[PDB]
Amino acid sequence: WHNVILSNISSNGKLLAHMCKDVEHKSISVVSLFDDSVNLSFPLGSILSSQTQSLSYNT
Amino acid sequence: NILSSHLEANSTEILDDLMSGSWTEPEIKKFILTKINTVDHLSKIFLTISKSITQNPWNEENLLPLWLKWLLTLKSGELNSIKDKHTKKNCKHLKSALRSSEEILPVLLGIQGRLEMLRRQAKLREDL
Amino acid sequence: IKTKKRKTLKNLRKDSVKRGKFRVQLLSTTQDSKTLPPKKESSIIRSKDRWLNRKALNKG
Amino acid sequence: KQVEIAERNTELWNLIALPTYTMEYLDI
Amino acid sequence: ERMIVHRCRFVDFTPATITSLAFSHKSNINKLTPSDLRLAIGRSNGNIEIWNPRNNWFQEMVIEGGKDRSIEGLCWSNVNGESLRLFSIGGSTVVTEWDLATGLPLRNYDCNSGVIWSISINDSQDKLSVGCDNGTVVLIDISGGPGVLEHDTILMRQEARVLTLAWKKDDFVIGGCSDGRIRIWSAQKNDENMGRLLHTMKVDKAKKESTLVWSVIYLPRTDQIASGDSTGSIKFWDFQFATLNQSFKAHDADVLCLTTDTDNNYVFSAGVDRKIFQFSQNTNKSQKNNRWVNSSNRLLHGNDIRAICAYQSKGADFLVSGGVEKTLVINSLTSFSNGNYRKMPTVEPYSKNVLVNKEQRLVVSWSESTVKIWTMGNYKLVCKLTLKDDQNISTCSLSPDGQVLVVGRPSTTKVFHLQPVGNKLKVTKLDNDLLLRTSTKLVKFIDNSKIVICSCEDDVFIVDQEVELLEVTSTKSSIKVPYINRINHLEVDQNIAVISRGCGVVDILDLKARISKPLARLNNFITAVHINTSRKSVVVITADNKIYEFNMNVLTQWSKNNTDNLPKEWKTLKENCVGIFSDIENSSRLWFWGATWISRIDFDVDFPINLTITDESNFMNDHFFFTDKYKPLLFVDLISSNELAIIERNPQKAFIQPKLVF
Amino acid sequence: ELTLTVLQELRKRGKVRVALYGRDESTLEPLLNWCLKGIEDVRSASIVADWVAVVLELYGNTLESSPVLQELMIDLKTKVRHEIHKSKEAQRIEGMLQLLT
Amino acid sequence: GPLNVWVKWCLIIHGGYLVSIPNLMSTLSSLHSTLKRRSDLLPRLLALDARLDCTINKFKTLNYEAGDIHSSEPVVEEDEDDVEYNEELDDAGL
RNA sequence: UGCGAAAGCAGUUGAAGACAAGUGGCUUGUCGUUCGUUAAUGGCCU
Repeated sequence: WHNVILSNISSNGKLLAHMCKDVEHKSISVVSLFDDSVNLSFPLGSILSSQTQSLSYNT
Repeated sequence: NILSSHLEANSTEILDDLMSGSWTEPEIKKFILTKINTVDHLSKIFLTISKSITQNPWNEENLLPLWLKWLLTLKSGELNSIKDKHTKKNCKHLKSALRSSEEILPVLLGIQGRLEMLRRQAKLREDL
Repeated sequence: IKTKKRKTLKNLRKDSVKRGKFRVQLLSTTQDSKTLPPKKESSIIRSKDRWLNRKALNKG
Repeated sequence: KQVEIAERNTELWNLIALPTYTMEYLDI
Repeated sequence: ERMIVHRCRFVDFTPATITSLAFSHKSNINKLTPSDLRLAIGRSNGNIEIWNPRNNWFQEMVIEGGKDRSIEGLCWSNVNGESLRLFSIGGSTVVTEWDLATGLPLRNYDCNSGVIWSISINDSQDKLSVGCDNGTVVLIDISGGPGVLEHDTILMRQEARVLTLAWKKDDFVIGGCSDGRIRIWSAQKNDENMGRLLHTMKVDKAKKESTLVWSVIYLPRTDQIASGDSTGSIKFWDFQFATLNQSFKAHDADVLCLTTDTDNNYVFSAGVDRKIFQFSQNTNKSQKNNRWVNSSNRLLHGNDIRAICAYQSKGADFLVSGGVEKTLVINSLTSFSNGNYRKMPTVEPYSKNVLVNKEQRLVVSWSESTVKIWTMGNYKLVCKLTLKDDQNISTCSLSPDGQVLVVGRPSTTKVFHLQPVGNKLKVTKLDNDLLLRTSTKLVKFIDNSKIVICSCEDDVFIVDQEVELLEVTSTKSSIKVPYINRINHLEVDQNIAVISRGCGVVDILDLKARISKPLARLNNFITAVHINTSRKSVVVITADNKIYEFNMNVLTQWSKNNTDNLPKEWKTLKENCVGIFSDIENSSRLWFWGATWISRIDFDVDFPINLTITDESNFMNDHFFFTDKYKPLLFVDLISSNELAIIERNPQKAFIQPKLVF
Repeated sequence: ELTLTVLQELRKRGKVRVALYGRDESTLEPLLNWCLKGIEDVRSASIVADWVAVVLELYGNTLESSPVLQELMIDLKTKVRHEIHKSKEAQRIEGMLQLLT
Repeated sequence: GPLNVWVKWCLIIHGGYLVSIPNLMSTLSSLHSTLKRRSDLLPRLLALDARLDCTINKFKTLNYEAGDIHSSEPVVEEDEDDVEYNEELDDAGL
């Protein structure tokens, strides 16, 4: 994963999520590591609200 | 009258120290407030009175300090916003020129107590 | 005339006076009964809005 | 007069809606 | 001179709280928006507005009620192939069914038990539940035709008043009561247990006060009942087994109204703590586990929410909500938390309550059953008429020269001579029993003596007698929404009038020959009409915010380039222009206004080039100047060649949900 | 001492301004009417000083509008005038027995 | 106020006895502590009356720019004879 | 930021690059970019 901002691994250690910064903004990708059970990714603008884009950077 | 003469002189371009002198000539409290109420902008009256009260923080004339306290009462929504490059060090050196009186008001009140004690026991022991 | 204007207004407006043992009610008009729905029962409307403005919800 | 000057200086140290009907104008 | 502007805030015409929202057609996501969809808004002073959500919510008609009249619930009924029918309860023992043409009650069915607290309509809309104060649930047979209502069956009684009703289907009827319980009756005819209450459920009571179940809906995709009560808790109950699945502790005070979408993936809910909560079940795991989650929560209203409803179609998916603060709020259904919202103005005066006369510089204004008159000078209230022989008011007009006022409601009208006696007026009734018997919508004063009267039963008299008026082709939308072919507007000065009905028909009339010469020539609902004596023109503006003008004895070249050279303010306008007049100093410039702006278009110039009902659904068929610095706007007019009259509005306890303090 | 300790807890803890934000004429008169009594005591007068200073900092327009707290500010002015005469004459007694050491 | 008239006279008259006493501050500690806590806060209420008096004469001079206007500004009215000519049922009556 | 005492005394506030919006440029604003300078109604357990 060629640019990582933030990362976390599940409690069983069976999958891990992280952030990307791949362009307009960052992105979020989850991947199972002990199997190719699941690996998905999406830009986090689809997570974020429509209110947050006209608000402060903390939002 | 002479307040209008001082107003016209201080409003034209020049003669600011002589303008404060002409303001000190008639020197009414009501006209002192009126000369602040009339004008719409100042030609750094705060700057020249800042340097005057900095060079004399101990003068017996109440004229320029009365003018400064009424200027700060009536126009301080705009003195903090007219200019902030030389005015910053202006208020800085004015504030440091004036803090010493706050430092030495207790010793002057102490000496006033001293002298009242001395003069009252001297009035007391007056040899019948 | 200031202390009885509402008295003479209501005593000329209202109907169904007494006559001894009896009471002579006016029947209403098809005009009003077909132009408007009847008035709200102020008992139940006061019950509902007094509930929604009870003291236990601190309005302000 | 020294305590008066000192009191005034120390004062300087510590010193450092709609009506119901208007009438206005707009562009022709 | 330059324009001197009288920004008046004297008129305190205030509407009342929205108590019931309803949509005429049900949702049907995968089909187009029908051309007959109307939202109905019953207020708390007793008037029922009917809005059309096409192109940013214009208001078609208003049905006013009078003194001490309110309206608590209202339901639509449209059997497929027959006209829309609108029933409504007030605070009384009757149901009131209204005919949409006249704007009057056509039926006051006294329900045979107690004071009605709630009303609901059967699915397939042949029966009507009224839930009453003495614990009764009364069924009213609706399917006999529009107007005729029969009593059917009083369901099995109880002690406490039933405050909300819902139907499962044609079969069962659910009712939340004021003892904290939720009963389930069977209204299935020809069963053994018809009318008896099958189940009773009890919500988690408040510790220190009584609990009332305020809102009950049925959710048909699952098999649940959603219920909001006065603790703020929202509970979901399995219908079979009649028992709770899950309870959420959502609001801080009562939950007055809650609703759902078509496929029951969302439940929206609101009450006196003025937040709207959204409970979602959209995940495949949520649908296969029957587990709602408390998804989101929005704070949009100012005081309360007393009514909430939802519409969802192919080009329309919005929930509509209103409360104690008098404004309406539109949000998106499937995009509630994410998307945007629109808070409507508290009044958009499609029917005016204020007009001025240039002589004596005076202005009349009528709220409910009183008129008031003041003059400019400052300003001075010269006279008023709190006529209490009246019960309801409607439109009003003054004579030019300011002599005679005429007030007029749909039951009668009355004409008053006025004489300025100095710092006061003297007002005297002048009797005319033809006026005292006629129904009036609009009176518009041909002369100082002659007026033209539009009756609520589509008659156009000329008094102080009869205009021939041709008939309109009755299509499916005209038989569905039964007021589309009714005269909305008429404007007149100097013996030449023009009327306007909302099918897109605007017909001139010479007052001499009293012949039509129709110029229908339109596509949708007509917002306003004004006649220009210069150019010999009529000026119509429709709901799409386009300005057409036509000549008299079709549209001019100024219209032909103006309509598609129209400014960006008009192209992004949200509030429809409800009033047009012409300038007084120039006979050719015209000056118009909506509820949040004031514009003026120039008669000759042309400028160069380079949350709605948005589908392919049809309409109801099958120097330039712009300002908005007087935006809470009620009425504007002119007095003389340089001054302007801008009369507007200006402003109650609410549930304190405090902003963060620092 | 209980009014003093809740004033001091709001002063140390958060914000005088937060505690004073949504006020108007009718809801400030308790504070200033207590500040009249608290300006006399030594133990309260620092807290009374900064609370009165903050409330005239952020309610200088209500000073103009309402006349029925103008008079409360004037009474507070004469109170601080009496107290400043007392705090000056105490310094004079302090000097006049500093002379006698 | 009233009692320190007594304490200034005790120092003036007995100015020899309590200068010949060996521990003045230790013997009349309570006077020293009382006057120290009375005169210690003098800069604070100096700043308080400066800030208070500034706003006080600020609104005083702004309201003295228009102090005569509120003496005849109230021209308010009530439900006048328009109400009598308004009551249409009472206009059919009287 | 430095020296200081708790007062105060001296110093300020550049550049690059990328992106976003508005009208390939131009303007404005940002930066989980670099170099230099001593410098979202969202509150506390039983």
